[PDB]
Amino acid sequence: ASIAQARKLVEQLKMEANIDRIKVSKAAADLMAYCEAHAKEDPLLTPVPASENPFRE
Amino acid sequence: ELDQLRQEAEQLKNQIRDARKACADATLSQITNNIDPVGRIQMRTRRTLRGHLAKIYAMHWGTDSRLLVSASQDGKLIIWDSYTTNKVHAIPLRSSWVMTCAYAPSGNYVACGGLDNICSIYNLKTREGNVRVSRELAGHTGYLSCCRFLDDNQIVTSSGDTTCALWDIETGQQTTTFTGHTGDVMSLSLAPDTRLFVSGACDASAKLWDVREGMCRQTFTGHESDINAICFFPNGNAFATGSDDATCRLFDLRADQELMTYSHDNIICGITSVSFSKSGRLLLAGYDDFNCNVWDALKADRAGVLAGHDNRVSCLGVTDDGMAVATGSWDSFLKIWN
Amino acid sequence: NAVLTFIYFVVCIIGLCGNTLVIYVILRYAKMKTITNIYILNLAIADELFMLGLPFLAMQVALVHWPFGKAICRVVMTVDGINQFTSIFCLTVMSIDRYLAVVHPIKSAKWRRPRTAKMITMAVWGVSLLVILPIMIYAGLRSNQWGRSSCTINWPGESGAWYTGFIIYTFILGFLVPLTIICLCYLFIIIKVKSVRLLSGSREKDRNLRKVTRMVSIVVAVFIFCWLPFYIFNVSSVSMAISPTPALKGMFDFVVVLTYANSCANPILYAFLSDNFKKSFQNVL
Amino acid sequence: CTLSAEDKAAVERSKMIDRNLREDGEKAAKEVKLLLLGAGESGKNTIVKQMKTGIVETHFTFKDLYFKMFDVGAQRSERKKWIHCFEGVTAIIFCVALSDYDLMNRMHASMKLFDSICNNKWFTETSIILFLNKKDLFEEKIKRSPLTICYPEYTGSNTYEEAAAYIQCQFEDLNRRKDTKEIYTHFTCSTDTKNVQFVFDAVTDVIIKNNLKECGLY
Amino acid sequence: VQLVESGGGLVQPGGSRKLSCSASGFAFSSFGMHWVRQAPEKGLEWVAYISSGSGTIYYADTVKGRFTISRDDPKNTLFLQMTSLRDTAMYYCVRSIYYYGSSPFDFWGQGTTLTVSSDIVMTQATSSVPVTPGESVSISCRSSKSLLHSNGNTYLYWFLQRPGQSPQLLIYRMNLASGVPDRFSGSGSGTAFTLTISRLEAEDVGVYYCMQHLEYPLTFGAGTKLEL
Amino acid sequence: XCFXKTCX
Repeated sequence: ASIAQARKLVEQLKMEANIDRIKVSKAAADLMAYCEAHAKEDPLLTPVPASENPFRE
Repeated sequence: ELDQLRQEAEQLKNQIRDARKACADATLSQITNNIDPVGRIQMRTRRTLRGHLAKIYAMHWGTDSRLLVSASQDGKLIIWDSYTTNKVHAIPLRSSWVMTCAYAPSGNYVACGGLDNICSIYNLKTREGNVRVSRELAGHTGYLSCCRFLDDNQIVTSSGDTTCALWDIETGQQTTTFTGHTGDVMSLSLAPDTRLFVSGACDASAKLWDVREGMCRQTFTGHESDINAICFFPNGNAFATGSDDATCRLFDLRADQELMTYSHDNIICGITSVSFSKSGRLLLAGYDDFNCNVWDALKADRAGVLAGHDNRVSCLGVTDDGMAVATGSWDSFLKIWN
Repeated sequence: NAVLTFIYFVVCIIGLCGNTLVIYVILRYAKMKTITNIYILNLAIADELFMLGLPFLAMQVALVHWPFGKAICRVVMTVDGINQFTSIFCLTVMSIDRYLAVVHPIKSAKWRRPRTAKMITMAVWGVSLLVILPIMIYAGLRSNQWGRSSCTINWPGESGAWYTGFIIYTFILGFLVPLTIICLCYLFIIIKVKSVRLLSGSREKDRNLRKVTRMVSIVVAVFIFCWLPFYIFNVSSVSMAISPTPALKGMFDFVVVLTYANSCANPILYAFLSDNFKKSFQNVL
Repeated sequence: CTLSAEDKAAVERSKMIDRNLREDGEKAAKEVKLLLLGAGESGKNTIVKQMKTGIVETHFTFKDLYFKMFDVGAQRSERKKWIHCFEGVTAIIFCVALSDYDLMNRMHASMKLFDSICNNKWFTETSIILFLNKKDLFEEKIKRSPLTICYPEYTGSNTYEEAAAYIQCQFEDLNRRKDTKEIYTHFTCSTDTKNVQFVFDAVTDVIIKNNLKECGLY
Repeated sequence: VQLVESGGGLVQPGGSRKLSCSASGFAFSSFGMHWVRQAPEKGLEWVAYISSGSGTIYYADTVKGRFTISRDDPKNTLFLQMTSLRDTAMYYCVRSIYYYGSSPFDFWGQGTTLTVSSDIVMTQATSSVPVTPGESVSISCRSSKSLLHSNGNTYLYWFLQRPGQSPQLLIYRMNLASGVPDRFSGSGSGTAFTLTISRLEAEDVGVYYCMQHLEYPLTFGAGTKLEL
Repeated sequence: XCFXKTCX
């Protein structure tokens, strides 16, 4: 009952402890560098001309 | 033996906390500092969809960015043509209380569910010219909160009995069950490669799951109350949450801890829904104060307000091509913004 | 005469602003889902068309004659007469509908629908058109004293029997029956409301209940105050011979505008003091 | 018109869909909705049986009035998440069993539940109907065991009338919204149809108030 | 899905007769209906049209004023009343549904025969084209006006009438239909169009027809016969 | 005299 649940919790924690982790600076740098190459094709950042806008009129 | 197990669990938690503290070296704000602001964002209503006669609870865009489906408190499911506000189909529901809806990637099927604890599948393209139901899934013992298609034959659902499941539509049987949470699960989001997904629950925690293996990888904490919404980043290495304590936060999969918090002193009510833009630069959330706010993902500043509804905002979504945005509210109206 | 002509144009601008504003809110901000909105729309339309006929009459009292022809006189008499009776009958049917809704909540639910209201509106318009026949058949110019012409109504043979008959005809269907019906309906509503347990007991309940009685009393009193002197002076003028004096001409021209002053109060009583309309107005303004 | 034949046919189909939607809404607007709440073994099933998954819906008609009632007893989840779904009902039926007083005790749990429901933010102007059941068994057991066990401050005579009046008074003592809502108290009768009449009489006044608000006189 | 027509027979000149059609296997109330005519040795000709819900009715100029078309949705029946016959041809029944992404003119009828005792032109300049199995085939149809609309659709249709059988839809809006092999392909220009078959087969012997749906009336092109 | 809506 309680012993089985506690053993399962301990095993889950042990499994989650083995995960390898990189520093947060590299993750922040990689997440910023994604938007730079995709900022030109986001129609909500910069409005498109009304000729090609499907919701003009 | 219980005391030894509890001590071991506490030691493991301390080890995890120490490892997470060691990993952290710089803050996100300092990295994205000395950067030009995006500026003010102003958008206006382009379409208004009328026809529902009760509160709206969910919606979902189609894969061609032209068709969409929505669900309301009355037993009606409606497919809209968005370029010209025409009603392609109208579907009556057996059960009035629904909370979620989805549209298949191929375009042949839709799904919904709610307090009846059942997920229904409807076939759209038939030789007889009418829509009929094809399959019903009946495994959960709590109300359904969310569902999403993997393909024409696979679907994943979330329930209020603290569990998630994966189904095979052809046989109508469960394949894998995910049991790690303590409180009710509110929402789920699918990865772009459909190999992983994340969930948020009322125990103020989020978890990462493996579809093929069926076991939990990571756990995230930090919120002070129930988490109501969750969404993946476009590249699949981050996700965002919204909670009842009137705040948002951002998490990283490889770093495995928080990065950014979005909050304001004047804001007091909770958050109902959240979504990202095409580029991952804008974060959009609906609130209980009848407003929808636009947040910068990289910075911690407010970028715009969409104030056009007379009641609580229930849902919001963004097209695959990134052209338009839709919102639903408790005043029974749908709007398209651009 | 100059000062009395100022009052004629002042009431015209006030009546056009109020009735046009009410229609705009109902057409866009609100909708015709409820029967009450259906009745209010027709009431406002009738009142606005009634107010549109004011400017021509002011020229007759500013001048001493009718600068237009016989055709304009014959058109304006008929339009004015139609609008008057259709407004009166619209408010009467609104009063009847309120009584049915409040006093018979379960039995009347099977006979209340937008189709019925849409048919009733056409019926009342047709009935006004049918009953306005004498004015349209006989009308035109007539030489007056002071060497000029005036737009009036002529009778065959010019006998006093026709005058008395027309005055009785417009008095029976214009004052008595609508007043009796409104009084009975409001009295029965007031009797019914005071007997409800859920709507009484606490002090706040009595405070909220007094407002209904005050509103009903105001609605009843305004009609009588606006429409009594006109009929009493017209009745007395067709019985005894009266020597012409300028003071009497001023008094008759003054008692006429109070008739049009009632149509400037309907948006206030029926629209600007309703909670639903008050909520809907802020949505678009 | 800048439209082709296909577009015109699509527009006609859309209009035919709107017509049916409006007709269905107008038909559905007339019905009466009731929510059924109570603790375990409180007599809810007896009331359901007498009056003609996770949610069960019951419908019946009485004196040219259509009723639909919903019970969510088997949900067994967080009520705060889904309680706001039932906003807009005409009235709430709340059941309490008198015989469940000796057996902490169930009476305090029922009182706590009643206090929680009554002062909820969603139900500010929603009239609540309060039922007391198991009168015969309570009267039989009262002679054997005194009611002082649950209420030590109670000093009234060991009679059915005084005890029932005291319990009812304690129940409506918990109300704090006397201005907007009214609480109705009734004693369940086994072989009688007085319960349906009581509910109908209660909801008629709510209908009258709604009509008075809609007409604009209130 | 079945559509059976009845009537016909021999009628003297200056007479009247009525034709009927019965629908089965589909939601008849959600479809519009057409009548199309074929002369004994000529191509196809359009006659009349009735909309879903009876909102709209159209007729052809050559027959306007003498023909009547009506429907009975409860009974799933279609009617055509003809008077003052002068009209020896074959009459067919066609169902069609119209919404975003729909496939009009998808099912045709068997047909019945009756024997009596400013428009866009479609012309096909090729006929009796020889062919052998395994060889590619290219066929073109011409139009007098552009079929491209402002919204972005080209309204050209392709049909096959095998010997002794009713026409069958192959390509729509100039998009492959359901139930036909992927050998057939459709491409064209604003006014010039072509239909290509990747590999000829024995079942492909028959006559092709081109049609336009831009505006009423509906005009059929001439025939194009493939031999072997 | 005076009758209707005009004095003559």
